[PDB]
Amino acid sequence: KARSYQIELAQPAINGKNALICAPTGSGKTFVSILICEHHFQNMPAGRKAKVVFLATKVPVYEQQKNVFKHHFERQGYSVQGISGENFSNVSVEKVIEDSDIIVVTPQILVNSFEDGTLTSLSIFTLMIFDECHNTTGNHPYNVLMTRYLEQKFNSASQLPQILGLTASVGVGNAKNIEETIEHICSLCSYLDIQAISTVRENIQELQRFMNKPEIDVRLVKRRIHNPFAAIISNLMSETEALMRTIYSVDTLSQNSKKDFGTQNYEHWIVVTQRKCRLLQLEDKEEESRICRALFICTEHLRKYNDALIISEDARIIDALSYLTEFFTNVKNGPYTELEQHLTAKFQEKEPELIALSKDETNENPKLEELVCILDDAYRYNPQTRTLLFAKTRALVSALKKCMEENPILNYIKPGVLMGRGGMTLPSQKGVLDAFKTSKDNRLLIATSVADEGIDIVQCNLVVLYEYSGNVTKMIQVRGRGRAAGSKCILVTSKTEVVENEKCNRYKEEMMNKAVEKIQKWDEETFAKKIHNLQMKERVLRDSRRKEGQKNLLCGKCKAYACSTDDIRIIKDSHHIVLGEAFKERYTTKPHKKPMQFDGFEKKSKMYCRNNNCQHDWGITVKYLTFDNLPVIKIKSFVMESTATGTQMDFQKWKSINSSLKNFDVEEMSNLYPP
RNA sequence: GUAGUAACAAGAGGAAACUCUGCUUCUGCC
Ligand SMILES: *O[C@H]1[C@@H](O)[C@H](n2cnc3c(=O)[nH]c(N)nc32)O[C@@H]1COP(=O)(O)OP(=O)(O)OP(=O)(O)O
Ligand SMILES: [Cl-]
Ligand SMILES: [K+]
Ligand SMILES: [Mg+2]
Ligand SMILES: [Mg+2]
Ligand SMILES: [Mg+2]
Ligand SMILES: [Zn+2]
Repeated sequence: KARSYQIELAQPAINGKNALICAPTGSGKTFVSILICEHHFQNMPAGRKAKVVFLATKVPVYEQQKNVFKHHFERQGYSVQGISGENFSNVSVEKVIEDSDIIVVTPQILVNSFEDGTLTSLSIFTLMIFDECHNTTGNHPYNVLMTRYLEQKFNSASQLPQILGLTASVGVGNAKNIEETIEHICSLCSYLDIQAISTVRENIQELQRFMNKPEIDVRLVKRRIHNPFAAIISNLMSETEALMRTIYSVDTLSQNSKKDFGTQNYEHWIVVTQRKCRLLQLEDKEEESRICRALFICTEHLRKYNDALIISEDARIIDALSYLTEFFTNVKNGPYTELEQHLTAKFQEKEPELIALSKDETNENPKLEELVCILDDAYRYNPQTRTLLFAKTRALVSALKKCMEENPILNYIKPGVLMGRGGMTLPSQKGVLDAFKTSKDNRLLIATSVADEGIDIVQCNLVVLYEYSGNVTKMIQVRGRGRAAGSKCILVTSKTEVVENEKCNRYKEEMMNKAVEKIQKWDEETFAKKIHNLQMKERVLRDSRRKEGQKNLLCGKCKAYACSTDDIRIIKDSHHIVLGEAFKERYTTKPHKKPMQFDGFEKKSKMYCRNNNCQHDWGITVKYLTFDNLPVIKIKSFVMESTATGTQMDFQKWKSINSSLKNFDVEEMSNLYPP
């Protein structure tokens, strides 16, 4: 049965107005949407029947919500079906929509169906429900769909579906004051054609009985007093930069580094430098290859050292050292050219000293010490605690897992780890979460942002944000993982900037709530005028952007010639194969480590530059239709060279190239083989 | 193959308000 605040939240939409339902995670927004659906079904005009679509951004959420809708509505005689990437290829989308009263989807399913001409109008629906609707920005599938809706609205020749958006946070964007915050919220509202914002106003006491906002503890801790590990690695980085400058004057290509080793700024500098180094053009093409390859190696090595410094700041020296020894093992097992041998030798000269450091107990990381004390204190107090420990990077989560496995909390608590997909598969993710829910001693989950929201996780008594910073929306989401009476959320940092960020979040969240209240005081006319003027601005920008050559592909590492754009064919808008016997000379293959079928293709092999001194990954080979071992190239593996000007360019997406490429044609293909 | 007003920014335009830009970190999706 419905809580009073749920009935309250539904009211603006029960009248047929487009509504944005902003309420805390776990407050039952999906149930509110179900109330709205029930009213919708029962009050259609004569001659009409409803057709509802519920959109979710993540597969596990799609699965969760599909089950909820089936259970609620099938018993009332409604057909409820789901489509996601798991079954998209096994079904006809048009046919599922024809046969279903309610369809639950991931939004790309609908985008693909407009793209392929299966669907021609959103007037096929009477109600569209967007879960996590704050994701409606840019080229997100939600905004691709809403752009289509708004184009229909503008043409004013069709009945639009009602729109319902669900979110726990409208956010603040880059706003610094209430005026800017109102503007940000109205922008989000404009993209979804919202007509009213629905929050709990009358039944706040009831809401507060069900939803307890976690108690925050921001703890500022110290760095190590002395940092000999960082000194040794820093010196190796200085030496590597100097070596790089003897190979080629990198300053004529990208600016000189600030030598701010062990920072994200340095990481970014390396990456920008790598981008510039691969585009180096020389008249002597052999020299271009030699220099580009050498610079590729030097920058990769600098990156790994920088990574190790960052790991050492948050975890143990032995975790940083480990990361490096695993890298150097890979280096030894690869092309392992003379430059690679030299860099490896320079590391191995210092490795004894680094090992000795990694064992000295006076070198312990105080931040990690704080973390262990926090966890000890919590489990000692309440042995039934379940904790979610958030950390930013895969490398740090992996290090923390090792720490907590080797040194169990109170000598018995065991960690599980949740990361994003490669990586971990959705089945793997669910397995870890099942164990964390039920296990007697597995009471600690260490996770990246995969755990912020969406996927079902057991409620946690303790949420620890280990150097885990972000915006207002992220802090609202992570809070919702620790939703119970008695729950705590602790942020642990050695950075005064992170403390200040969290202070700003508190202020901004207050600003957001106030902005919403001010908007809610506007009458319908005022609100609609504001949203309309934003939509017309949007349109004028979109329309202006719409009205607004042959290349060789070169190996992105060694600059060897790969193929011509003339040789490429596009399969199903996405997959770029290369035709002809000539290309076969250019690459070599190894069996694919995860040979699987998707999109009608069977993966066979990985494809590499044939140069043993290079071995750069170029893509895969696949079986498709009547053809085996077709090479599928990935654009990020190559540099493009204009045959007209000789100029080299970097493309991270196929968009700007595809226009110039031919589509796959089964007849053309069939002719390239003996009869 | 692709997305994110996410992470971290850094830089460019502007008198300023503020606009544009990332392939890195992380996650999502087909
Ligand atoms: O350029 C890509 C693309 O054409 C296709 N491909 C690979 N992964 C995906 C995917 O998740 N979704 C879609 N639609 N298409 C995909 O193969 C080409 C080659 O890419 P990779 O070399 O990355 O292929 P894979 O992941 O199999 O190899 P690796 O990443 O293990 O090295
Ligand atoms: Cl909810
Ligand atoms: K070769
Ligand atoms: Mg309407
Ligand atoms: Mg930030
Ligand atoms: Mg891949
Ligand atoms: Zn190569």
